[PDB]
Amino acid sequence: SERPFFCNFCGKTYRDASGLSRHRRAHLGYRPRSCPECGKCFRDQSEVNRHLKVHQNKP
DNA sequence: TATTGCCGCAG
DNA sequence: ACTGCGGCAAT
Ligand SMILES: [Ca+2]
Ligand SMILES: [Zn+2]
Ligand SMILES: [Zn+2]
Repeated sequence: SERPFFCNFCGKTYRDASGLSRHRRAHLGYRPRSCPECGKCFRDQSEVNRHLKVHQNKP
């Protein structure tokens, strides 16, 4: 139940370093991976990949 | 100590 | 529909 990782600007706590890494980068606006179709930026390639289905033609 | 893929939760 | 989020496992 321990959440020993925390943000130095707002104090939000995390179970492990990954949640903190992502949270810090979200404060920074660090979104280095982009959708090749529309240019929208995301934190990582997994998030880009999940976004791609926006560009399918809807049923 | 670090980063992301996968995954589920929630709005 | 779309995506912000974050725990876990792996690296
Ligand atoms: Ca969760
Ligand atoms: Zn914070
Ligand atoms: Zn796109």
